[PDB]
Amino acid sequence: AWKGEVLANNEAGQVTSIIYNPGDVITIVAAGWASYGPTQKWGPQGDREHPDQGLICHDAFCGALVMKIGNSGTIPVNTGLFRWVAPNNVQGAITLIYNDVPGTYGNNSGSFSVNIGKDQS
Ligand SMILES: *C(=O)c1ccc(O[C@@H]2O[C@H](CO)[C@H](O)[C@H](O)[C@H]2O)cc1
Ligand SMILES: [Ca+2]
Repeated sequence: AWKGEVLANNEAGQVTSIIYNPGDVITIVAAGWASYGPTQKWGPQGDREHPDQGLICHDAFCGALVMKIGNSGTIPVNTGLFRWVAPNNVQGAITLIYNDVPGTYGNNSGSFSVNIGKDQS
């Protein structure tokens, strides 16, 4: 399993040790407070009131936790995933990323502590 932090200001994303393979079932639990600029802090679900103006993931609110599996598109993680299975032809290292607009990560603060584990299958 993997346990670590994902800094909101980390545009490249946090690479984990989790290699998602075909047929894998995974569980992710994320917690913490982070910001995409404002003094206020939000959770892994981001800011439900903030409009999407170029986010790396259009399927989640700004300030939410997302991930990539291999060289796939951004996938919503939010508070986490319970016994989750990836789409077909999706595989590779899991990279956790703070959902924000490309090139704006500079003024982000906080982070998310995240737990990733593979489930029995
Ligand atoms: C509108 O209510 C509003 C717009 C922007 C904002 O902060 C910026 O949000 C950007 C993402 O949309 C980007 O992350 C900037 O760096 C932030 O300063 C708050 C509220
Ligand atoms: Ca920002």
